[PDB]
Amino acid sequence: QVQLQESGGGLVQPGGSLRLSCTASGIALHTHATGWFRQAPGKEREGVSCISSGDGTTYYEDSVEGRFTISRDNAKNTVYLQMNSLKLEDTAVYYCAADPGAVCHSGSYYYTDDDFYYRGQGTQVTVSS
Amino acid sequence: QVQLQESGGGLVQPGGSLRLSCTASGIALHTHATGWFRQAPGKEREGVSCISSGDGTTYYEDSVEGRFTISRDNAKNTVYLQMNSLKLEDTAVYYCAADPGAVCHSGSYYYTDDDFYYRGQGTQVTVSS
Amino acid sequence: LREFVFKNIDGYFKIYSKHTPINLGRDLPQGFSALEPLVDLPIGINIT
Amino acid sequence: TGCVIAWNSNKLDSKVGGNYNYRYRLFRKSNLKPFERDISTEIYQAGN
Repeated sequence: QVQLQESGGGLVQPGGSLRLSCTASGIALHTHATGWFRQAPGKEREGVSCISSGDGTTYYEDSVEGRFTISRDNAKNTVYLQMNSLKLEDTAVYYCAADPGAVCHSGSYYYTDDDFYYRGQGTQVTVSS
Repeated sequence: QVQLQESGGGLVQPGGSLRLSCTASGIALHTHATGWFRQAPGKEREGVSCISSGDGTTYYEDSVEGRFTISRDNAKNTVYLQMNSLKLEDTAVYYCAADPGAVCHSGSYYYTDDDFYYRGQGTQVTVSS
Repeated sequence: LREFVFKNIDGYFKIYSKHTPINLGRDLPQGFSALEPLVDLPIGINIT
Repeated sequence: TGCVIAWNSNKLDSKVGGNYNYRYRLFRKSNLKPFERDISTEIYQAGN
């Protein structure tokens, strides 16, 4: 009955900045691995970033390197995704998810394979002029 | 004031052999990692080979496997690229480059990304009839 | 007449001192007196 | 007598181009005594 709640998103101009936040109600952070996935209309869902359990090495995709950052605050039990330098093509919906253990890139595996247990409702991020 | 000098190159016949040498003035070898990058007109620069810091694990690219050898002499502080059995597509300018640490294939990183701190002027080698 | 001792061990400066007014006509008079430690100085540098 | 504490900081001191402000002294003439610092720069006499 654990819920993962997201906050942020909306209408932002290209070149702007945003801070998406995902908060875990039942489970706690610094024990799971938390990732962000992104789904576009007419396309298939693709991940964004991931933090593992202990300390947490930050992993990013190929198209989001150098622009998007991720951080995890254990005081408020909230993971924060920082949108910087947004182009036009990322007009889509974002989801946060968690999975027990250090699952992101331990061997020949990577978090593109969506098999996370906990999910979320997701928030819409739209860039337009 | 660290300067890397290259000696060798010139007009060599296909099927021939040659020895390029790169020597560091300021820094010393067996502490740094030294690689070779070649560039030809009409295309972007591609690496050739590398030697790591301690002892030296020799890594080679796909197009130059079995033909090209690399060696490092600390008695003269000189890295030597021995190339043999040259085909007609090997007409290029070669640069030697040194980087701090054991940068070549440590973790998920590999030296294809040209981001070495020290560079050189390079020498031209030409195969023709 | 003022007496001091200056020492350097493991980055730990010390002052040893003693103030006595009695010297008479001899610049280094006979007698015996210990030195009273006054002030401790942490610095940590070496002195040559 | 004491303790050593260490924690990984790949997330704060990495940068994509690699961080080059970090330094150490690999070539040195003599082994230092404990609790010493060497910030001087001089040319290494590696050969004759």
